[PDB]
Amino acid sequence: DIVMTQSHKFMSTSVGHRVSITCKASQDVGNDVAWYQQKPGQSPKLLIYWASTRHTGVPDRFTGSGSGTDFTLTISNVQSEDLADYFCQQYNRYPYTFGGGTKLEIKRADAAPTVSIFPPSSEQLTSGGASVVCFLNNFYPKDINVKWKIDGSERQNGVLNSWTDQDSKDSTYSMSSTLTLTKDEYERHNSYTCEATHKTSTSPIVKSFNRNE
Amino acid sequence: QCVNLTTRTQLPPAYTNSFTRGVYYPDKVFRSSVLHSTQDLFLPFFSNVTWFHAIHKRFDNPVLPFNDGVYFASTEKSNIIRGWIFGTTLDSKTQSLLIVNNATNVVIKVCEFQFCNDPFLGVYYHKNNKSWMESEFRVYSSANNCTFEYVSQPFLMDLEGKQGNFKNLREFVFKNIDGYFKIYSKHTPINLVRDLPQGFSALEPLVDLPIGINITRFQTLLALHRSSSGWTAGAAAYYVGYLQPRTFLLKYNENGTITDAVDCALDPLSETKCTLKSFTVEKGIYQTSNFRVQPTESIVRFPNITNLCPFGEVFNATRFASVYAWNRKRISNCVADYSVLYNSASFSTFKCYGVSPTKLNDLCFTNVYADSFVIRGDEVRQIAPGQTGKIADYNYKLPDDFTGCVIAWNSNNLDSKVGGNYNYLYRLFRKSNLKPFERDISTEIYQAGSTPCNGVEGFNCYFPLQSYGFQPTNGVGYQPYRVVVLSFELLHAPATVCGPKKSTNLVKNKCVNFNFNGLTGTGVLTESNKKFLPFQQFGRDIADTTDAVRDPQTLEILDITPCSFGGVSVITPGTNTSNQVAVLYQDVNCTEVNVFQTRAGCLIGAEHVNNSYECDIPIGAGICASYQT
Amino acid sequence: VQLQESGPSLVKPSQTLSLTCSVTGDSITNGYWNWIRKFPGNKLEYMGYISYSGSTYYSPSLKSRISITRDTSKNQHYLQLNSVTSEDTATYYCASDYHGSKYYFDYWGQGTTLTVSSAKTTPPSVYPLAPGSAAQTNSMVTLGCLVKGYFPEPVTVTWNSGSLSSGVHTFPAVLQSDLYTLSSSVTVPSSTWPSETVTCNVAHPASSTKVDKKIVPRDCG
Repeated sequence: DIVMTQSHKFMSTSVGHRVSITCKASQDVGNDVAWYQQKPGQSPKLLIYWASTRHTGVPDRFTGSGSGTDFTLTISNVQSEDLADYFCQQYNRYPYTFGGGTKLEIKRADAAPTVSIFPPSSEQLTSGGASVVCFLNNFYPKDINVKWKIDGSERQNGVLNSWTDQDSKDSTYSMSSTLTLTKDEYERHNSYTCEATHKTSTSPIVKSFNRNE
Repeated sequence: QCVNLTTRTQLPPAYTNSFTRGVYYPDKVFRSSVLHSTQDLFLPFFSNVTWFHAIHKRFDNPVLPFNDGVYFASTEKSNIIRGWIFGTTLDSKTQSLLIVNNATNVVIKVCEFQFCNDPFLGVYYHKNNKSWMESEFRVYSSANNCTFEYVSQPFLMDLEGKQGNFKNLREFVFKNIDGYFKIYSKHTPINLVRDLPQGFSALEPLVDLPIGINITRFQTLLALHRSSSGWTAGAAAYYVGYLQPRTFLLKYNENGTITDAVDCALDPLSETKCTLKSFTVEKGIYQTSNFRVQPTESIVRFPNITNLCPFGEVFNATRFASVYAWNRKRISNCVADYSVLYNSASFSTFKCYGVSPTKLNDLCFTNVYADSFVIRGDEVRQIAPGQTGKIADYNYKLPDDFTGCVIAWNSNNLDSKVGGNYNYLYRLFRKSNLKPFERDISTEIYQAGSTPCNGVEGFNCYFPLQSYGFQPTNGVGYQPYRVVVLSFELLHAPATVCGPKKSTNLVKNKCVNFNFNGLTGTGVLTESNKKFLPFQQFGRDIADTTDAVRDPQTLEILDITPCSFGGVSVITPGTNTSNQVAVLYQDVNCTEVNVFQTRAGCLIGAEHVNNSYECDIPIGAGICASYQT
Repeated sequence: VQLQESGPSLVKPSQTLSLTCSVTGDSITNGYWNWIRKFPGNKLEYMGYISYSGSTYYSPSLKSRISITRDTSKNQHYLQLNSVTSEDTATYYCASDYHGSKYYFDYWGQGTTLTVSSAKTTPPSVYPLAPGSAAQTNSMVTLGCLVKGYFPEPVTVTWNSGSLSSGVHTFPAVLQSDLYTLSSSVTVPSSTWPSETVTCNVAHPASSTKVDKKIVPRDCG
């Protein structure tokens, strides 16, 4: 097998700038250097084959060169549709040995997120269950902190965080936060809220409701 | 801790010069009326030392390095400068030295102190009954793993801000050699306004701290007096120098106090004093040092771009053999240049195993063999170390320490015929496994079951040398690949061909280090007028001195000219008469170095006068120097 | 040319995998067929291949465990894995490799999740999440639909039987000790609530359970 060792596991770039991914393979592959194009939520696709010819339907803004081991993929004029995980591998013979992985991040302008928190329905209170879900969509960046403030007190029990990949339509993020609690832990409190501190403002976006309706 | 003072005025770190600062006592040996030299970390004269401030308009706390040695000169009039911070990276990751002064004792503790972003001192409650008592202690945060603790004698220091000029001088010498810390101190009353005096002083040691830690960065602690970012400082100054391993002269009196120091690398006037080891130098010309031109470029020439191995004919041939009866080609007496094979852009299957390809060019192997054969496209992975199949166990077994390469390309229009090509054969079955790099051309009929074959076919008796199957309308991977296996082996034999000669372009007409195939050394490659032989390599003088070289494949005869060398003679006047000296090197000219050329060398620092006077200072070749008004 | 995976999502150990990745966009005339699993954490590993002519060749690491066949009649391919275990839980991808006009083409599928476990199945409890009328006023509103208490992974949660795609954010589950927890949000205008009701459709392929729960603003007028 061929070990395709990479330098970094994640890189970031902006719209209109130039990025470069350095993948120093430990074994010689020659001019047969292949690259991938993996949209988030879909399967990877072939982007660059044989290091000198582009795929059908790919613009000429993707170049590449190298000599022996120092292989660097030069990406110029990064657009919003260039969100892909570029992988370095070899297509000499079977099996197709693949590399570690590099996730590309696309930078853009700020956007207003959407924070919404829901009360449990009447069907959960009939059986004896409860579920309070906090939402945080179309936000930037991913290095944020979602904390639960039940009646002004911070609670870490039953907090579930699930981060997803970057969306390929508007280059935003999307996640959620579910609070696991029973019916006895629901009737002892009235106000539920959740905040998310971002870099767009010093004050986080608040969202509260009232269970008494 | 994390809150910095907002009373900081931006100022670039300007530099200044000193006259005779940075001279101390190197040892505890009492001498009288002698002039001896020593070699230690000293501050050279006329050096670029820093120019900082310790006032309330500009309050800056810079961080200077420590591994090169520093000199700490500070003026004080109102007890603003208190201590300092020593450490590796100014953090609590390791042990650090902290010497502070809270006007009661000298606290010297070696712990893992948590240094802040800007530690400082401050006096609070200046409304009523102040008495200059410190209350805020923001030097360190915590203390853990202490190895040393020292408490000095108790005293009382007046922290009242005095007005007027400077009154005290506290110059320190900080150095660290192999962990053994050394501290020098000196205190004397002065009268200054802004800068350091142009005088001379000596320093004496106080304590010895054999800690054993390395210090790379340091910061000077300053105190402030406010009548958490509105603190105002007083009025002080401190300079930071850079020590160098130089050699000074120590003029000892009858009491052992150094009165003046002489540098041996500042000016040619003082370089004559280090030779005679005295301060009073009479009128004359003496030798000081030796002149030498250092080389700046290494010279490595090539023999030719020819004599290469035929990689375009061996690795691109047409007629090959089978996988069991392949032809082994011998590679010897060439240049194995792999630059035309890595970027050839004509091989669809090019891979190497074992190690990095950059290590194969810098390491020479003994046995370089080529195993070329034509196989199908279904078992190409079996040509690898640690594989099983019909090739690695029946046709061609490879060892585990295989560092060779696999070279193949598309041959769908060359080795494919309509109906099946039956020119090459391959072994199918065998009774046991093979050896690494073993050829098997036997035609023994394999016996699968218990029925004997007796050389012919029959029940469980199949022919082992079956035929290949090629088709131009087959798959794109099942095309016949002309795989050429390159064998590498490192043994006790001398290496022959792995591309030994790797060099580049060369320069000439400079003081460089030549390195040819038959002669190396140091010399200037100048033009020659001799006549060389086409089979020679270089030439020598009578008494075993290389003075001639020859290019391998270029009609160019060059000599080995020595560079500008010789002693350094400096014409110096008396110590009570004048101070103007001249620079005179031996056996040089005025081109390779008040400029005049003599037979002994170039005289720089003397104006040529056509009037002939009396010879007072001899130079050479009928030229002398005098001192005229 | 885009492939599509199909089949079950829960196979017991010491059994035979039975999957089907169909081919849509190109007929089976020339090319190959690959199958590469994806470990969680961006890790890939080759398994095997089979040509369209009838030649089979497997990996030397997994000799008798990889068994991939072909079918040129219905333009589909079968994916079988012998001697399954708990370490074979990965994201399966089907790919093809064919040449044309002296170019290299490599197309892939969409993605499927297969989990090998010997534990019993758990029926999901799909509960709706209706927002309250006494909440904070905002120009944009969201709808929620949480599934709690199902086992094992994976599931198929969508909105309006896959016909709704405006602002649909499908989120994966969170690994608890025994169970899982789903979450989904659909960006809708404020004029639709509470006039329009959107029904989430969550499918459980590990136990063949499909529960449809309509988000009704109880009580209505």
